[PDB]
Amino acid sequence: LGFLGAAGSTMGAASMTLTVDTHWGIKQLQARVLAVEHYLRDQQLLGIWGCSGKLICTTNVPWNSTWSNKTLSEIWDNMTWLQWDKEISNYTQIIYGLLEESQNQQEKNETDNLTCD
Amino acid sequence: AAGSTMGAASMTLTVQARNLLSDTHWGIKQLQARVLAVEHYLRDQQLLGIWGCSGKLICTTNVPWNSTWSNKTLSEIWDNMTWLQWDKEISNYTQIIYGLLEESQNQQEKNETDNLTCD
Amino acid sequence: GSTMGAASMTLTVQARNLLSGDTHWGIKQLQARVLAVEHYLRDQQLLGIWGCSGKLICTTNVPWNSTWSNKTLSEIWDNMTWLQWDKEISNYTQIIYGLLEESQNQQEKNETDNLTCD
Amino acid sequence: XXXXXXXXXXXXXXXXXXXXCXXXXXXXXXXXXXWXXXXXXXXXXXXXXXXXXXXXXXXXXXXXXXXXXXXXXXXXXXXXXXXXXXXXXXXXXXCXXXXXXXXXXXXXXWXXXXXXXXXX
Amino acid sequence: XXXXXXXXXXXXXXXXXXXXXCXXXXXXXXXXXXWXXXXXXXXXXXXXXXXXXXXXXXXXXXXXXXXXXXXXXXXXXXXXXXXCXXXXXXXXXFXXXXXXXX
Amino acid sequence: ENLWVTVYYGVPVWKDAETTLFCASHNVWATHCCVPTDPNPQEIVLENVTENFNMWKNNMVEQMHEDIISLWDQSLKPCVKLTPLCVTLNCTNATASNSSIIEGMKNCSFNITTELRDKREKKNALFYKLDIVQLDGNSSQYRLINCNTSAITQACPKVSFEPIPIHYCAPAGFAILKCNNKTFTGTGPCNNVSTVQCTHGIKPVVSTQLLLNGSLAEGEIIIRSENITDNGKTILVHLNESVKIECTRPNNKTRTSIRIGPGQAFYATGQVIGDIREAYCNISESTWNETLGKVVKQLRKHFPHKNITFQPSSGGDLEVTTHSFNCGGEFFYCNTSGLFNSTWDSITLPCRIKQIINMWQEVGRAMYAPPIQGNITCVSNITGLILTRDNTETFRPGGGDMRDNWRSELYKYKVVKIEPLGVAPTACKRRVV
Amino acid sequence: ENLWVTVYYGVPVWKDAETTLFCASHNVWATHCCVPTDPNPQEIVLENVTENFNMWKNNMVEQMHEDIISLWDQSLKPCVKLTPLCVTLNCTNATASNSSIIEGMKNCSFNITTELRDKREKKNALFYKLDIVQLDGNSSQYRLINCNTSAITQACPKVSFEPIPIHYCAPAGFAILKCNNKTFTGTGPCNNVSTVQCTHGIKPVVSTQLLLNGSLAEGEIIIRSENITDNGKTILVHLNESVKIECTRPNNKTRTSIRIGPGQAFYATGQVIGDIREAYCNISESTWNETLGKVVKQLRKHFPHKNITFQPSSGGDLEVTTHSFNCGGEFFYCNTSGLFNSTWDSITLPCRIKQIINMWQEVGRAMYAPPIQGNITCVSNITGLILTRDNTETFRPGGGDMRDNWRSELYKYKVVKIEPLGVAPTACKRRV
Amino acid sequence: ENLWVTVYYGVPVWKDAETTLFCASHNVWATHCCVPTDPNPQEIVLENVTENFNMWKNNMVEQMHEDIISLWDQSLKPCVKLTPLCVTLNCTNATASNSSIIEGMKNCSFNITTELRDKREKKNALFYKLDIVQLDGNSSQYRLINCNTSAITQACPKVSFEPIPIHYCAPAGFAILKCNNKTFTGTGPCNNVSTVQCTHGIKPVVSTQLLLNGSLAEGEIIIRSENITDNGKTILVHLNESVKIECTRPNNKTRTSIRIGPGQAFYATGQVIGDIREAYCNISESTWNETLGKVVKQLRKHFPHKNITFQPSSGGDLEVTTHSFNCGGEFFYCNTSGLFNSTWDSITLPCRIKQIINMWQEVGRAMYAPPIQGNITCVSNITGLILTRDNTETFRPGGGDMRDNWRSELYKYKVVKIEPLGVAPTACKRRV
Ligand SMILES: *[C@@H]1O[C@H](CO)[C@@H](O[C@@H]2O[C@H](CO)[C@@H](O[C@@H]3O[C@H](CO)[C@@H](O)[C@H](O)[C@H]3NC(C)=O)[C@H](O)[C@H]2NC(C)=O)[C@H](O)[C@H]1NC(C)=O
Ligand SMILES: *[C@@H]1O[C@H](CO)[C@@H](O[C@@H]2O[C@H](CO)[C@@H](O[C@@H]3O[C@H](CO)[C@@H](O)[C@H](O)[C@H]3NC(C)=O)[C@H](O)[C@H]2NC(C)=O)[C@H](O)[C@H]1NC(C)=O
Ligand SMILES: *[C@@H]1O[C@H](CO)[C@@H](O)[C@H](O)[C@H]1NC(C)=O
Ligand SMILES: *[C@@H]1O[C@H](CO)[C@@H](O)[C@H](O)[C@H]1NC(C)=O
Ligand SMILES: *[C@@H]1O[C@H](CO)[C@@H](O)[C@H](O)[C@H]1NC(C)=O
Ligand SMILES: *[C@@H]1O[C@H](CO)[C@@H](O)[C@H](O)[C@H]1NC(C)=O
Ligand SMILES: *[C@@H]1O[C@H](CO)[C@@H](O)[C@H](O)[C@H]1NC(C)=O
Ligand SMILES: *[C@@H]1O[C@H](CO)[C@@H](O)[C@H](O)[C@H]1NC(C)=O
Repeated sequence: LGFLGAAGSTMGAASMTLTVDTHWGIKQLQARVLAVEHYLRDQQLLGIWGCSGKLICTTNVPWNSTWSNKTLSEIWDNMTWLQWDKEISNYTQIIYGLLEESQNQQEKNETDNLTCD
Repeated sequence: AAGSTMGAASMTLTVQARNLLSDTHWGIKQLQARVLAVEHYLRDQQLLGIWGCSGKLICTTNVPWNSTWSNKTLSEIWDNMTWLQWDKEISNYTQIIYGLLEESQNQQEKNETDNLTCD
Repeated sequence: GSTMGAASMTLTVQARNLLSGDTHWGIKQLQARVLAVEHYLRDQQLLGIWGCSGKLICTTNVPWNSTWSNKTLSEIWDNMTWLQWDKEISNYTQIIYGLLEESQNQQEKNETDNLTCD
Repeated sequence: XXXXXXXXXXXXXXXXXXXXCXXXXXXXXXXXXXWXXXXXXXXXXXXXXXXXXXXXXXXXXXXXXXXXXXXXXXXXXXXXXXXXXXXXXXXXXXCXXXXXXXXXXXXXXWXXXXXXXXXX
Repeated sequence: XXXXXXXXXXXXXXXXXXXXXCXXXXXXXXXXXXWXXXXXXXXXXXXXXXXXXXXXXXXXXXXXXXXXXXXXXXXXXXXXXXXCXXXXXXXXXFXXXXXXXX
Repeated sequence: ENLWVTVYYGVPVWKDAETTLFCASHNVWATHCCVPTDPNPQEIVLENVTENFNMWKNNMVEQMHEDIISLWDQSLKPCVKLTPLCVTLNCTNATASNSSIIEGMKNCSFNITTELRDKREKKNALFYKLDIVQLDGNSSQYRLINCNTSAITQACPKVSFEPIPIHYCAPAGFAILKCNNKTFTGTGPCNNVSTVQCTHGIKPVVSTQLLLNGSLAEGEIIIRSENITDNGKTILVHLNESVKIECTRPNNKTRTSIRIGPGQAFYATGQVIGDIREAYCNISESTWNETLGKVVKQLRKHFPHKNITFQPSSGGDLEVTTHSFNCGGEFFYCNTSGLFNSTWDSITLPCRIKQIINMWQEVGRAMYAPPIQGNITCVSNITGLILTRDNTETFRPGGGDMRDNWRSELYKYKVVKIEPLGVAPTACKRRVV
Repeated sequence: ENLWVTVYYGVPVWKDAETTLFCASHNVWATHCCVPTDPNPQEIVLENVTENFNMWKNNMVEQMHEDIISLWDQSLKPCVKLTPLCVTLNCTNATASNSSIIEGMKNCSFNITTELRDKREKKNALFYKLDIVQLDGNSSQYRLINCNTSAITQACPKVSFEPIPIHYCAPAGFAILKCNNKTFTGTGPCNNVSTVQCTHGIKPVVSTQLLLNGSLAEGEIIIRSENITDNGKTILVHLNESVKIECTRPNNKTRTSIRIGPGQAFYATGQVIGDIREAYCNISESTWNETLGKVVKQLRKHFPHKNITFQPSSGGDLEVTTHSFNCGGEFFYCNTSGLFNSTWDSITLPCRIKQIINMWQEVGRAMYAPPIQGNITCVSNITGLILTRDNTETFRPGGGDMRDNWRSELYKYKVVKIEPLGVAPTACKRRV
Repeated sequence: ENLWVTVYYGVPVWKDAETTLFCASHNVWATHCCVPTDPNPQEIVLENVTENFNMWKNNMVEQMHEDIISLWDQSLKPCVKLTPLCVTLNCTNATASNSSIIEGMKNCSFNITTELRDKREKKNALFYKLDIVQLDGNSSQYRLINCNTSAITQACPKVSFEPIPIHYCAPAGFAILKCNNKTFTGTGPCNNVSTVQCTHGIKPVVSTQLLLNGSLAEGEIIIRSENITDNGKTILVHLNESVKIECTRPNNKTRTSIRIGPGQAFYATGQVIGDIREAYCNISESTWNETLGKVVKQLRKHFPHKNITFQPSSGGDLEVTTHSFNCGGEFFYCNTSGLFNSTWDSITLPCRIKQIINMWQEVGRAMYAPPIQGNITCVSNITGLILTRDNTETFRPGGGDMRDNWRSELYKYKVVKIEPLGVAPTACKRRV
């Protein structure tokens, strides 16, 4: 499979493909700048969550049954990633906020004056 | 967060980071604003990289603190002072500390480079 | 280059200098600034895919091929300059980079297949 | 949407031979791949399968030792090397799309097929 | 079972024919039985998605071990082998034979 | 507990999005779309996906439209203005050997400023009737048709406006999805979708009533409309076979040159030597009848009544009443009433020629097409028709705003943003040492 | 103590800065400031933060100033030039509603080029005296006042300049601090500060003496100056109650036109039907006196000896001696001497009208305001006054170079740059 | 096993590159090159580094040329066009002092449109005959020569083009290598190379046959050519000692003012009084002869048969037959034949003045140089010569296409791109 080749696959199967002229001058600069901003925005966010460099991040935030009450045997085998994104389109920013809080709490705990590393 | 105290405000470091990223006359003014925001972001990230901190919010290092910079106990500055006040108390010095952080990391990189400890 | 092919102990100066230390004029200046950023990022992206994020030097799992030099370590280190070396192996740069990418992909396939949990 | 078996490699009984197949107009990866063959005057039956979406494989007991199966997904191609041809091995081997990228395999489509001699 | 295929159920006089007969433990085991057909000297085409699905030329059905494919009367175009097969623990069950005429 | 959050990056998810595509491929487009294309582009089949397309709401059409307009103006901007060429013109009947022959042209003379601002010279040139108007009464005093609304810029006779294939390419972070369903009608779900980075090469051909030099339909003739039963919508007919239209101007045009300023030369027609036919097009009659009959057969699937007829266009100017095209650099306005007059070896369409061209509906600008020396011939492929519709069902060779001309090629493409980051639950908690 | 440096990123601190701000919103303002606002703007209170604000050094004013001037030039640029009108005009007394009794207008005839370059036509228009300068003594020959310095541009009656609130927004990496002290005087620390991304929306209203349609003070009347003692300073009086003012021209004007080129046309004034008093403005009685009552009461806190005198502007160009404003596209110049004339149901001021406008502070970039057909009435709120000062004290309805009108609302806002890095000691050293 | 790939970042290597350099420091040069330079740039000397330089292919020269043409043109945009002056001129012999004795000057009358578009006036102007072409046979009527090809823009009265030192600076990621070999000939390996951020300050001086106000050679006189053997190439002679050249126009010029539009005027020459010589230059005789003899001694190293002669420029227009330069606001053209005439106390070089300048040989553009009032003297330093060679070798003066005038300063600089990544074999394999 190539780019987006796994789009019609189940979420589980798809986990294996994660590794895959003045006005003109203004338009070209806008395109270049946005490409950079999109790149940096994803990196900043993975950085904040404390897992930059990884395609799969294991975190310490519990999954809320509110976000989804489906089990793993349904989510990973009976859904695609597009469907999943729709299911949890709501609460995505909550999950992201919790991940940010968790990482910051972890880094703070690690520098504690009594029990550092 | 700016109204709190150091060490309490340390619990808000992420919200202060995520807000740093995003007619030819107007088009240039806006492109300049976007480019400048990117330059500043990258400058801070590169500098953290150089000091040996990299993609972390909080990093300890190998540079000691002394009275020259500020003769305070941890109990006085943490939780009894605002980051803004701290920035004023240790205004100046910043460029010295930054220089020391780089030198310390250069030595750390050199120690690993010289030891040649590998598979 | 500025000296022998010996590793230099000062690498951070070269790196920090990359980030910056009449309508058409304004466009040309933006193009220059944007390109400096793009060049900076392309080197960082390339290092990242080799598992070198955050490092100024990396030991890797790709063996050196004799067809890339036909020389031993003593014939290169402290014998040649960095410019001479760069010229000698200019036909293998893409090959080496491709192999480094593949090695890292195998390392990342591992770990993924063997994640450590609590 | 299209496939073709490579011409079969004719061989003497108990001799080695190898099959190959080309895929077209498909991802040739999401779907599983399969082989089946019809003996003279007989219906076809499965000989082997390859989990083309993966590196896994399976084989009919009849050819468990005699034939291989693999999916060269990178090349939009598949193969089935074989050895020790049964004298009664002159069957027309067809390529098939087993589908089931997510679930529920069936032979969705067949290639024209080719038979190797099993005598010479 | 080799689908317990009838040797020549699909073999019939012009304009009418019997459903092709099939029976297997594999068909009983899962609803994964399906029909395929081939002209003489030709690769098969799916005839049905399942014994009970996409039976567009003629109807088809299953009853645990039993299965059948209705004939499209006995159109000359219907004169193709009517093989039955079903998913198994590994590979699939296949009809030994399925003669046809129209 | 169980079910912990895990983050995945590189996830095959996308959302509808609008971005700026870049253009890649003496020619105006060759100069502008300087960016090369991928010599070996890939197409990725997305197995088991369905996507929703809508060609009538496809912003790629709008974006290409705006880029074409900007290029057109950029190209003409650094050229000679004909602003000083606007004086009363003293006009008489144009002639050809032995008589008062050129029924479509006038012999116009005028007093125009020369090298010095205190002197004028009397100059004369041939002009087309379609581009000139009378000032009053029944006098011989005339004005150029647009020198009351906007300035006319002379196109630089060195610039080529010949359409070349153009590929539109997505920027990083974006991809273009393409619909590969042979019977897709322009809207709704498509069950055979692939991903590409660049579109196929589309020639930015300008035309009105007939669509020229496009792609042919993979399947049978497809009738496409936003709402086919709505008389307010345009119907595009996409043919699966071309017609082949040959068209010419059987005359040798001879140029003169008038200096109208300090380095500004106005090109004008001096004399015309040739047959007394201004222009005409050759369409095979049998081909046309077969083609039209096939179109009707398909229209009858939406309008299953034996009451279909084709009539000539309703009144308007020669943007909507004629078949307009650029052939050899010349501007033709052809009468198609002989093609669209029916009820359900060749036919000649008489054609007229203009030099002052108000291309597009914005009257704020106008172009003067300099005369082209010698004679012009070309062959084009009719790949589709534009029809409008309104007891019986009357179709006419009506037309749109030239977005339709591009929609007919861009209909199978959609732009989406890639969103590689996302989350899901897993039975694994981060291990912190 | 055995302390070590710890590096922090995302530290909530800032430094003062000047940056490029962007706007959020046929109208020129809407066309340029095309960016939508936040439907639900946020505001964060920064408890225990003290910040020094200084409106007289606030560069947000300078950015607003430059963007407004730039927008006007861009808006007017793609329009009709009036260069062809710099011809001798034959000007005689214009007919009023009855006979030739209308003052301020002249009926001017002239020879102007038609769309065709080889023809001239005799055309005429009425003009205001304020836009016309005599060519010689004892003569009917006149020229437009601009032809002495520059060609001018007609404003196209396609584009509206009607002010709408403009929200100025900081870019990523920046924030706008806002002062929430109801009695803030413009130069001291604010002990109640909040952070916003965009300002509240300031209407770019232009005037010379009385500030119209602004926000009223939350508290009592505030007298703001950089230095109250210094006479060479603008004094801004920010009222806590508005004074209603109504302005009108009860005369139906005829808008007609002269073609000057290929799609180029000049809008001329034809016969006008109605009164001959021209324009005037109504300021309520025992409203103005009360308002001034309150203002003086506050001035007395700086000038305790009283003896406060209000005089008319001392002199200078019409643009600085009168109250100028844009009324529906028409430019009014109102006297005001009836207001600023006192030592310690309505009053009306006569107003004059001009069509050739020297905008901002520069002659040579002048605009021609086309006539507006029919009659006009404007209603507006007086929200502040601009005073200048000279054994008594004299105040004048003086004014500044536009900056002072904008530095009337942009006093509560400051732009700061976020500085995410810093260090502090902790008890833990880094370890391998 | 041994021999593993190691990745390095910050490796001190570079590649030749073509990039955009930036310029750093009422004057156009100063206005545009607003960016300040480092007062203390360093020269980082590269021990044992050899670099191949090539003056003749140096992209920095092209960049300097483009910046100059672009700036020059941009500076003339917001000023009066003299198009209205392209009318028939009625010319006679100009007078000064003792009547019609001024060779080269004409007294021309013409009908010019005045401030009002409906009026014409007869005006006089004093012109150089070099800028005027006779019309309609051998008659009294004349034309300004630019009107035949293009409109002429008047040089802006308030804009100075006086050369100031200009430094070219590398963008981040780039560096400039400088050749420090005192005898370097412009091409080939330089064995003493330092790296800098900016070039030295080079003035954008414009001249033809003689190069003025450059830096002198560190070593002995250097003859630089792309190919010394090839007669089709320019030979630059870089002197190690300067020659003083004093150029003067001992005449008191006065100007008039003819308004040609709403805020525009021509600034025609009015009258001339003084020593009617129309300019000349003073060059010391012994200095020149010794200087030239030293140049010949060096030419003899390429031309060992010792048979060398110098002849005057062979032909073409004044831009190639004379020495041209801009002295204050006037454009001088000097004969130079008094210098380049020999085989192997002062010399006065007659000069002429022009006002219509085909600057940079654009053709489609021209600039009008307003007269400068009063009397003028300029003293310049001759730092190099431009020669073209064609038994006896004949050398004639003659300039290039302007690029040659900047090669003489930029010859020692090269731009390279920094490339921090690379690999090398090591003994180590990566740990798990
Ligand atoms: C879904 O869309 C796909 C495109 O993304 C279609 O795939 C195309 O099918 C064509 C056959 O139907 C292929 O043509 C053949 O290509 C091979 C080489 O790949 C040549 O040797 C063959 O000669 C040629 N066939 C002919 C008649 O010449 C296309 O190459 C192939 N395109 C891609 C990208 O693979 C699917 O067919 C389409 N499916 C459905 C159901 O519509
Ligand atoms: C420091 O500045 C703060 C603003 O940045 C002031 O906080 C504001 O106080 C207002 C009351 O005086 C609040 O208004 C009320 O808001 C609620 C919803 O939050 C509405 O239901 C009420 O109807 C409304 N009250 C009225 C009379 O309309 C503002 O919402 C509140 N603003 C914010 C951002 O919280 C502080 O009061 C000020 N401190 C001092 C000492 O003045
Ligand atoms: C301000 O100080 C009070 C104590 O005086 C404290 O309770 C409050 O939390 C502080 N505000 C912030 C933002 O920390
Ligand atoms: C131009 O004038 C000439 C005069 O001989 C005449 O023969 C020619 O027909 C005229 N042409 C036009 C276009 O008026
Ligand atoms: C030229 O002037 C008007 C401008 O709108 C144009 O519509 C018209 O056709 C021309 N004049 C006439 C009335 O012929
Ligand atoms: C101006 O003069 C013209 C002359 O024809 C006359 O018709 C017009 O009514 C006059 N207008 C006024 C206001 O006097
Ligand atoms: C040009 O001729 C006029 C004639 O009136 C005379 O006054 C003027 O002085 C002359 N100027 C020159 C420079 O000869
Ligand atoms: C020439 O001009 C200068 C300008 O300073 C003036 O001082 C001098 O007197 C003038 N000479 C004559 C002869 O007028």
